[PDB]
Amino acid sequence: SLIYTITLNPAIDRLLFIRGELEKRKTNRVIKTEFDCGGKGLHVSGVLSKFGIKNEALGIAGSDNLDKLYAILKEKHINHDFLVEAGTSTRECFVVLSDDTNGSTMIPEAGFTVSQTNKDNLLKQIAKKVKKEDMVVIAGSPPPHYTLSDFKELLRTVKATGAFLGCDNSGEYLNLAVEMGVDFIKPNEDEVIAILDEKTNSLEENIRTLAEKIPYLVVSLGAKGSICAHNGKLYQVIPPKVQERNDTGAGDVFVGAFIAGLAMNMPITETLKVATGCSASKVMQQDSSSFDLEAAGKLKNQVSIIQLE
Amino acid sequence: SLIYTITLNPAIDRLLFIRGELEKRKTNRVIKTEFDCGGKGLHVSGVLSKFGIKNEALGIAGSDNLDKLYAILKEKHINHDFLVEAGTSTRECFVVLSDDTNGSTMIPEAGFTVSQTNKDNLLKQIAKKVKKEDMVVIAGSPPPHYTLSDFKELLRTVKATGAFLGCDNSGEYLNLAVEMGVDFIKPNEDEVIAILDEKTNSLEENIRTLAEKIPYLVVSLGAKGSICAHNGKLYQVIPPKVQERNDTGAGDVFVGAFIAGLAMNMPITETLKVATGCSASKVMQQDSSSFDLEAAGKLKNQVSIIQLE
Ligand SMILES: Nc1ncnc2c1ncn2[C@@H]1O[C@H](COP(=O)(O)OP(=O)(O)OP(=O)(O)O)[C@@H](O)[C@H]1O
Ligand SMILES: Nc1ncnc2c1ncn2[C@@H]1O[C@H](COP(=O)(O)OP(=O)(O)OP(=O)(O)O)[C@@H](O)[C@H]1O
Ligand SMILES: [Mg+2]
Ligand SMILES: [Mg+2]
Ligand SMILES: [Mg+2]
Ligand SMILES: [Mg+2]
Ligand SMILES: [Mg+2]
Ligand SMILES: [Mg+2]
Repeated sequence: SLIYTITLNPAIDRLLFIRGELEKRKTNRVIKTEFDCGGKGLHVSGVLSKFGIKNEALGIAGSDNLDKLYAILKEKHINHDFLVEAGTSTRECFVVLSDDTNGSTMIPEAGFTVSQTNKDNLLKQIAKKVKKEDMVVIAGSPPPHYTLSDFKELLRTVKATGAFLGCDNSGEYLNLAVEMGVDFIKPNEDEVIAILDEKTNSLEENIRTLAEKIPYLVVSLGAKGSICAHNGKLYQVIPPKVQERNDTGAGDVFVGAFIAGLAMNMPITETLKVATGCSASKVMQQDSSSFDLEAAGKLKNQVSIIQLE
Repeated sequence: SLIYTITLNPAIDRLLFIRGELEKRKTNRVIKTEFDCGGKGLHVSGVLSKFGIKNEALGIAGSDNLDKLYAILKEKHINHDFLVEAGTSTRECFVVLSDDTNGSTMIPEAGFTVSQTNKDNLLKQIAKKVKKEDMVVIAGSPPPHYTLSDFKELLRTVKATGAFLGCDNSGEYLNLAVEMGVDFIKPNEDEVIAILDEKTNSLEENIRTLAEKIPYLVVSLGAKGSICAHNGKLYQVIPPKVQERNDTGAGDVFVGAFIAGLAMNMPITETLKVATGCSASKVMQQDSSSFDLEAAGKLKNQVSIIQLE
């Protein structure tokens, strides 16, 4: 078995380190530049690779800066089998941060237009690659012009393989995944609104209702932790208090760690502790994806989990 | 004869267009991306090329993204003969702007370390290329580790050719150029402080004193225009009022136009009107280098020049 991530809109993140705050209408000299991979699915692959668990990244990348993207992926130990879009470049996301502050300003390019041929190639690739014993994680919003209809086809193609399907998406894409029937979703506190019943005020009740259609339902609540519904049980997960530096990417780390736990057949409570420990470590870091495996293994032991009756 | 520009720290400018103001600690989606050349000397070359006047750009560029830089230069009709630094990349300067606002936030990378071999190659190149009937314009601060001593050697090498030498530099580099003896400098209102005599309060008097050592002295004053000293005369140059959008690069356009005027043997007052007209047109534009040759030719006719007795 293996875990596949699907990144429909990959990116190359260029971290621009400056001194102090980012002042608009002013000159902000860059002290140093670092690179990381962009696209939620790739971040999830990076997390899985840190665990050493077998995984492969799928998606559509631009031909013009393919060597650069691949070089970054090798630095992250991410194995891949990307489809390539000729005459285009994988988008670049500029992330401005400082060793003096906690924030991060993100300036992302939108992404390119995927050809129908490549949309079709991805489906054929999934059909021949993915087996029922595998796990597939789709994360991140589709690139421009990759319609709801296209996403529906993608979800259906994955469902036909019998593989476990997890989706960390938002808006209409998240709504569709839930309607279609997926195994796992992790909307954060704001994203979950898209699938909430307006006439049902209680968040717990809404979660218990949605749990009827989703095997592993996680609603993440930032520093408050998360609430997870599984096998008719509801868990309130609380992380230990950590010194936050940058909570960007905390969700991607949570998803990667959660999936890793499931892949290793860890009981749901342990999987939740591992995911929470890893994401807590992430928030302690400057960038938007890194985390300390050492700190996480300890933090996992300081996560409280209480079943809500 | 020909005009040579020297850009010791070239760059590739990536213009990132967003909606509204650049909000720090927030996500600022890029609507579109455009490219331009960076490095003051290259901007001056771009201006000269718009005039159709013969010119060639010199300097040291990185090998790793040379094709990209050259592609941009061809788009600007800039002829060049750059030295190349192996294993390095020409720095990228990120410029965030919007069709909704007037500002521009600049996030520039510092530049690479030039090898002694290339510092020496530039001097040998200048010695064999430049003739006494030529004009040489050095603009922009040197890259990291390109010392005052290195700059002194550069200025001396240019002086030995007999060519006209113009310098649009600041700080210690500007001070050195003046001490060394150059034909033209254009410090703006803030930069001129570096060469002012603290015990001499009057700006006019300071300019008249410095004019003893500089044939063509221009102190630019932004929207107020400029003051130029030449052949024992002092000129107050006032531009027509224009709707400012982005005054970044107004100085580079002024320098390119001023040099073009001198190359065409235009009387000093006409040269000043042309430079002022072009820079006024530049300030009306969004980016940091473009200007309308059509608007400038008209604006030039609405520039007032009064001799200060
Ligand atoms: N300040 C914090 N302290 C401890 N843990 C945190 C903090 N912020 C986030 N986390 C952990 O990370 C998980 C990821 O969470 P959040 O709900 O912010 O995800 P998200 O907003 O989707 O993330 P992303 O930025 O990747 O989209 C949380 O449920 C939590 O366990
Ligand atoms: N608001 C304006 N209206 C009309 N003309 C202007 C305006 N701002 C600048 N200029 C013109 O452009 C010339 C270039 O000027 P300024 O003194 O700002 O240069 P600078 O700050 O060195 O430029 P740069 O941004 O290239 O470094 C001015 O002397 C003036 O003639
Ligand atoms: Mg994405
Ligand atoms: Mg969050
Ligand atoms: Mg998220
Ligand atoms: Mg420069
Ligand atoms: Mg100015
Ligand atoms: Mg200037």
